[PDB]
Amino acid sequence: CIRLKPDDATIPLLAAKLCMGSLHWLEEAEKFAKTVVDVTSEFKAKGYLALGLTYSLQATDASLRGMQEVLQRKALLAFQRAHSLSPTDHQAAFYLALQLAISRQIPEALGYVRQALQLQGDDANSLHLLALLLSAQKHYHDALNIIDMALSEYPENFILLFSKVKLQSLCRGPDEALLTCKHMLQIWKSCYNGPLHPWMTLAQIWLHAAEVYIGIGKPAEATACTQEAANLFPMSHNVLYMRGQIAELRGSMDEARRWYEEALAISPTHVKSMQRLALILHQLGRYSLAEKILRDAVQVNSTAHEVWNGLGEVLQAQGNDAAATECFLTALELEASSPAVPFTIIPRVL
Amino acid sequence: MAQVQLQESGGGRLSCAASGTISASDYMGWYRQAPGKERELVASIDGGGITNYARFTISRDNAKNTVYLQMNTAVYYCAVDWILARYNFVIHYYWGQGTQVTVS
Amino acid sequence: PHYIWIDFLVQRFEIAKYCSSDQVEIFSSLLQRSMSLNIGGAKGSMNRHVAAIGPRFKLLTLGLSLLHADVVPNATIRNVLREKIYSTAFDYFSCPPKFPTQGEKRLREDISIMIKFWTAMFSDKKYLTAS
Amino acid sequence: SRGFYFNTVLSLARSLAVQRPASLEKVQKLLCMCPVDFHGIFQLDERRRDAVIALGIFLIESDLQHKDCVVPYLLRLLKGLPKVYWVLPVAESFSFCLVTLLSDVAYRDPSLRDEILEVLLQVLHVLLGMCQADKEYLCKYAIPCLIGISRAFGRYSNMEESLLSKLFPKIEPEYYFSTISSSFSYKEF
Repeated sequence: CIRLKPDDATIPLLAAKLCMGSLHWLEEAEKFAKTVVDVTSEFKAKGYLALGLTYSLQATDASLRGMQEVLQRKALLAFQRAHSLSPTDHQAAFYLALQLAISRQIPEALGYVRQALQLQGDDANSLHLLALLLSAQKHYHDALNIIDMALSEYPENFILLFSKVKLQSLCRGPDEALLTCKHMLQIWKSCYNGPLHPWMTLAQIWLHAAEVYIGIGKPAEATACTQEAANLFPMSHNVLYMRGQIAELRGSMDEARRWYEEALAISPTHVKSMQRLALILHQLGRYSLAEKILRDAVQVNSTAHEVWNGLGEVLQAQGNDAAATECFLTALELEASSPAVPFTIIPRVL
Repeated sequence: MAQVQLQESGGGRLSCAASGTISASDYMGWYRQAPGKERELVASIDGGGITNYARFTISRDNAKNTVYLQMNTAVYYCAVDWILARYNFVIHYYWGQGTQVTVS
Repeated sequence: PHYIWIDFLVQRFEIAKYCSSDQVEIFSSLLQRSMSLNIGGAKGSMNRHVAAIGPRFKLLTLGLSLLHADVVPNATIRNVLREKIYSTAFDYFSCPPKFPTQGEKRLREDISIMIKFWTAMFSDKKYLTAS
Repeated sequence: SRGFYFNTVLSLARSLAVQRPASLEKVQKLLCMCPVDFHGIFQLDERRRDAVIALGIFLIESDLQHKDCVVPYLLRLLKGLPKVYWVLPVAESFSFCLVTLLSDVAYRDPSLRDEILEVLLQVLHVLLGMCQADKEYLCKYAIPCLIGISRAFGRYSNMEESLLSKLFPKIEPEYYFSTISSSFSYKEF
């Protein structure tokens, strides 16, 4: 149809939306967005927004350092251009704030999301982003109240429940987390009686229960919960990681290494497993593989303070005291802007 | 980096001063707490000039980011609050320690 | 040069099979990060031209030899490695057949490598203990 | 189980203290981490107390380098103590730690004894005016502070490592924070 009559912009916009959807293609979306922007004023703003979203999605699935920053800058430029071309749409401001929050620039993103809330304050995603951003500023009660109000408005969501569980575990105690988890299980049972989504939700519920149990020092209950959860998916990386963690807590430091290796053999991009493996290997005595693992981790991602702290600690025993000091400083300055959960959990869909 | 601290004086022309920069959109309010009584919002003001009372005259200086109150027994509190109240919400972003005032 | 680098790697692996125990992990990671199970249209991480069959099957033979050396203690690494090996072996036959373009030389050793790889493949009856 | 922020700041202070001489910009950053005075009124939290404790232990290890910049701020800390507002109590433990640090640094360098003692007198005399003299605050905070500062008057240790260094190891100390009036145990100042 585009070939037949190159006059309208709705057709390429729909094509780009379909390309960006569950089919998970990126180049065609880029081509459609460029075609739209090549040709009133609303349509070009929508094309700029789509191009920025495509750039952000491409940046998320990168593999090295520089192009990540390049694509982030391109997405920020596209978002600010779209906002300039049209200042009367809350979606553009919300997406601009979400993109800006990735670069850890907190006050500017907070101002932009405040303006977006000013335009419209009934968006569940806006409230969730506000609570997540307040979490990074170390104000737990305010975020808890925000999540409570969001739950009151939408008493059947799922992501907000997970955020509430995590915040309660970090702030109030384990009993509230247990009550929330059992309420979530009751809600899931009531809502249902094909798609893999219910199974993954149940698995996540069981994993969160195992984690809240492992935080108090009762390995038997956590082991039982994770064994029950593993009946559905016996080859997931999460269950292997949890088994490695419970073995680590048990006191036997041989099977934990095997579990971590098995988990890493499935998902090479996992971060926590490799950090735990490096920490275990450090006290063993070997200082040759740990540095390589930490360098690979810092190459894959450069937004975690734990890996920087571990690298500094392991390098302290090597001799380069200045490098260890600067790594410690980097880890400390990075920890000041660490949210409770990653910002990427919020979906980015046109 | 710069932490925002609030200094209140005049208890015994009340003054409340902050060493940092506060946007005019944020609300600044006076609260009262007396022994045996609950927290009560007494006065509020924005950067636009509209003031809400439940007697006193208030002035805001943006150049120095200060508030003065002229009057004619409790702890008074100066707070920096956000409204965001399509449905009557309120949050206390900054809460001070207050100062005791006794009236015979 | 990729035809000589693999030979150097094979020599080093043969040297270090007995003495060391950490270089095996390096070789395993190197082999694992160079292959992918995406047999399809145009995504296999390796070229599919006829003039590039030597190094491909030489690397496959090296991987099979590493698997047969009985060094990895775990019973799950071998499964994934074998699955990737089979995938990258099947990926080559997804293109229309054609004919080689190189001269008379540089062709005999390709046939020798293919015969050796076939012989190694035929002697892979070590199953029934993958648990 | 101190936590992460406390543990990482202690590790950073330990790593920086062994580096002699220490670059002055890092010391300025550390002072920026520590709280500052505003109109003679102070507010404190967990992070600020952890930062000041880390600064103190680093100063103990640092061989008293850059004393003249950091120590007068400690004088200001101790003299402004009675009017500090807050969010076994935690006040007396912090006062105990600060007075122990003061005794250690006074033993390290005799040249600062008199003035230190002098300001001691000053704050000590101020305490008298509080006892014989607003009421809820006094009973809630000041008396525990008096107990804490009296609990560690001038006791020191003529040994290679400081008493506060023994208090915070590099992994008994918990026994001091659970008792009532416990304390520890040639120069003859």
